[PDB]
Amino acid sequence: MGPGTWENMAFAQDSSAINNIDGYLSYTDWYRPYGTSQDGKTWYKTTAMDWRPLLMYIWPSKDVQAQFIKYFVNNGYENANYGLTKDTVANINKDTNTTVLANMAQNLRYVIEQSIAANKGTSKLANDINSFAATVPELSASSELSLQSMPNYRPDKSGTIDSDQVIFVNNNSKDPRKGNTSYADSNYRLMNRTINNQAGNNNSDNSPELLVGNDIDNSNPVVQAENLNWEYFLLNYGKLMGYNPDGNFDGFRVNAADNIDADVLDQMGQLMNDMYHTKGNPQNANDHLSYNEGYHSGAAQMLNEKGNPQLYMDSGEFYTLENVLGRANNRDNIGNLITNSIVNRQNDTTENEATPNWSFVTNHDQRKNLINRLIIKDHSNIPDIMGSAYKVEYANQAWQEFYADQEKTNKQYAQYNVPAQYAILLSNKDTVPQVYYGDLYNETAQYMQEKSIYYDAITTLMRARKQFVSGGQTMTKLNNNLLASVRYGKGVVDANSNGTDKLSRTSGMAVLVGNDSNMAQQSVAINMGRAHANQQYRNLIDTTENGLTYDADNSENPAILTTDSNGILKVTVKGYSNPYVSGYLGVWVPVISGDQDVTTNASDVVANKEKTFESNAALDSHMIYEDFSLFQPEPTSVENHAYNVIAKNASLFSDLGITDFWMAPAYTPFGRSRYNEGYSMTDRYNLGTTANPTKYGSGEELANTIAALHKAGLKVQEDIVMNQMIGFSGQEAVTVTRTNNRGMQIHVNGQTYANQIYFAYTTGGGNGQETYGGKYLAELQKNYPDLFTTKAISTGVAPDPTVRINKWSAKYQNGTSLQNIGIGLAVKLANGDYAYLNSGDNKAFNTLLPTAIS
Ligand SMILES: OC[C@H]1O[C@H](O[C@H]2[C@H](O)[C@@H](O)[C@@H](O[C@H]3[C@H](O)[C@@H](O)[C@@H](O[C@H]4[C@H](O)[C@@H](O)[C@@H](O[C@H]5[C@H](O)[C@@H](O)[C@@H](O)O[C@@H]5CO)O[C@@H]4CO)O[C@@H]3CO)O[C@@H]2CO)[C@H](O)[C@@H](O)[C@@H]1O
Ligand SMILES: OC[C@H]1O[C@H](O[C@H]2[C@H](O)[C@@H](O)[C@@H](O)O[C@@H]2CO)[C@H](O)[C@@H](O)[C@@H]1O
Ligand SMILES: OC[C@H]1O[C@H](O[C@H]2[C@H](O)[C@@H](O)[C@@H](O)O[C@@H]2CO)[C@H](O)[C@@H](O)[C@@H]1O
Ligand SMILES: [Ca+2]
Repeated sequence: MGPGTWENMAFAQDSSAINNIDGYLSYTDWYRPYGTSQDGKTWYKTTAMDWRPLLMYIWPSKDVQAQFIKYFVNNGYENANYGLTKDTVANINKDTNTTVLANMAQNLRYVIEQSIAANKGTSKLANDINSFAATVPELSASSELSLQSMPNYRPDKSGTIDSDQVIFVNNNSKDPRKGNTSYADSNYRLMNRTINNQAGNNNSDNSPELLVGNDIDNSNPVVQAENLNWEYFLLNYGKLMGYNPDGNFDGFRVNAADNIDADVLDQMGQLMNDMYHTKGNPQNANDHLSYNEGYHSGAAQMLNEKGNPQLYMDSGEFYTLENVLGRANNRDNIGNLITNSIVNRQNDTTENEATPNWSFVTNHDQRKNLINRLIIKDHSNIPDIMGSAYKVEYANQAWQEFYADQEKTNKQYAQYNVPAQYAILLSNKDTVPQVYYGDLYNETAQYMQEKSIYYDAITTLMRARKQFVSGGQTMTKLNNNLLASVRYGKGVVDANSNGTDKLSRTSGMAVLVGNDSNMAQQSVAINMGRAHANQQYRNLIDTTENGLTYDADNSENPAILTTDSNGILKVTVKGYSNPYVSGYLGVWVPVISGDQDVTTNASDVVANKEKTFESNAALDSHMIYEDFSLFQPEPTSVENHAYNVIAKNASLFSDLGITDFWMAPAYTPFGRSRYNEGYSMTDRYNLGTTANPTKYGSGEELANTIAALHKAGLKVQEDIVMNQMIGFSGQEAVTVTRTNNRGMQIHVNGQTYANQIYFAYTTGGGNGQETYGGKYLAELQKNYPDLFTTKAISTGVAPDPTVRINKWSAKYQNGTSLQNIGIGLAVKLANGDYAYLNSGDNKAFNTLLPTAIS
């Protein structure tokens, strides 16, 4: 034919002229037409480089077409000679006559082609299309139906929106109005097999499958085998990488243990036991300490019934500390410190009975909640402030406000009684306490450059723990608002015991904590125990009008007090209000010369063939340290890499009694993630390189750091992250439904969507996944065949090592949190049929394209 408008057709019906996502078309994609024109008269053939946005030629509706014309004419594509002025476009809409809309749009292309020629390229055009798309709900985030759009929405301080989710469902339809995404089908996706609902018959926890990101299908047997591969890798990291051969993790902090199929917890425990013979051998289990993150108390029962392959996280203790000591006002009673925990500590004088647990005063999430609460307070007219309207500037402002508030007596945001919270945590029996990096150091400065105001107090408590803390515990109210927590010492079971150990006499501790700042002055009597009669005690910490003292400087008590013939210590006490104490804090330890370590070796405790972790004096001797913050800044040099700073300070951590070092998730971070912290990762096996370090450093430094920590006598755990990945660069056509965090369909302001093709980012994993994914499975099966014959609870089938995951995609994913791309990107014809390009391996339908590009 002669030249004309038919040259709007695609240059060819394949991926060389039409961009596509598994054969589907996107309105925001581009194609190569056969030719183009600036006037309707002369037509030039496209070269292979002359591509054009589909939105110049097709639209999801009349309405959107009218908006496209309106928008472009009002943003630099006005031309009176082609019937396109601000007026004339002024009142066109979906009810404008169809042939005048087509004609306006054809003339607009001529005007756009003049702009392209005038600007020698498509760059301005490309930005004008993106700006336009953002104004159209179905081509942008708002059609995804965020809960943030509800009227009078109150942002959540967590900084994630739980019920902003989509599930990936099966779709092998031949109906072109439904489409087909069968390559993302799964016979698994068993969702919410969490905690006690592992078998699908006990949802008393109601713990959600979905949190944030691309949620991984930990019910898929192939994925379960890949987690074993990943654990094995991390447990042998250094020698598998040819880096420091002693640079191998000893255990795991299990991220989101409440939000993944519980099979993987069983499986991790099984692996650890096969490799290291942990079950029934306290020495081995405790050398490979592992502990599960979670905020659901039902996990205690779950872990006990399983013989405790990991520690339970005692979140109730954390909330009790904050509600009793940490609020400004409406503090719960002091006695709640005794009872409101997974362990009652009123008179705890037995071993191997309590739920093996870890406890904390702060972690990175709790600091985050506080900073976000501040951000939300400071910027209250933005309902999507925790979503896409979040700005790092608001966090910086919040941190400036936080550090200032932390130093005050009358704190508006930061916690009260941080030292007293630690004094309780670090003396408690039947727990592995966890100290937070950000309570020892100003967490937004370069790594370990600035000590926190609480550094002196917490470190004093930490060193004293190693020296003195052991034996039975008794907590008792001295008055309605004041309590004494007493440890009786190594081999001293209870208040009536004489002591069975050479260190019995010179160990034990009394911690006095009150939470009423107006408490009247009074004398109090503390029962140190019958092993501690006529004994000198040092005033380790006492309260003053302005703060704390470590040498009894201007406190109510002297540097030494002495118990009577019954072992009673008499002490003066009162209410104070200063930056360190709102109420009272006092700590007493026996006088010694000089050095003492009450650590109970695991060889000397009762072993139980049915248990892995047991709560006894040997487990109690451990202390965990969380080495990171979410607000930890990017390093400014190799010397400031957290891994190098840590390696340099290895002996310090040992001196403080830390036995188990919790390292940040070390994985390659998604660059555009909010915090660059490692939970939002693109590669599970790349822990950074010299040229491209993570926030924390390179893999080579990590291995050296782990070896340095090992040389100082510590064990090291990795934050392992089975729940999600975030930052895939590969889009996939996936069939989805709008759900809450348990994958149940919901409405949002009366609207919803189900079984829709959505172009989710799902595919990736980096060269790490390509190289290391499933690499160790043949050897795991050779040495430990039981891993791949033990039938999982949730599925009824063993993990499957015959498939290697070299690349992640939707078929291994339960779904994703809303990706902020839009639910209407997928091109549909007038009749509702999905457009489809049959070409290559995309054979679901015959080629069906919009008539505009025929
Ligand atoms: O747009 C393409 C992109 O879409 C998807 O990712 C985006 C998410 O949909 C979106 O929500 C947003 O994600 C943010 C998140 O909103 C924000 O809160 C922050 O997430 C942090 C948590 O704040 C932080 O607490 C931590 O959470 C852990 C927690 O430590 C742990 O103790 C326990 O609670 O489990 C949590 C999960 O392991 O880490 C997360 C992760 O960093 O930051 C997120 C990322 O900035 O933005 C996403 C990216 O654009 C898809 O998933 C992605 O593949 C696509 O590329
Ligand atoms: O005008 C923008 C952009 O167009 C072309 O990009 C094509 C690319 O050639 C295709 O392989 C595929 O990725 O689709 C793209 C459509 O945006 C040009 O090649 C490129 O130089 C130019 O900037
Ligand atoms: O945010 C940029 C970049 O910061 C960090 O890289 C540092 C690097 O560690 C230093 O040695 C030095 O070269 O400066 C770089 C930044 O200017 C992070 O390691 C990296 O993840 C991050 O992308
Ligand atoms: Ca999950």
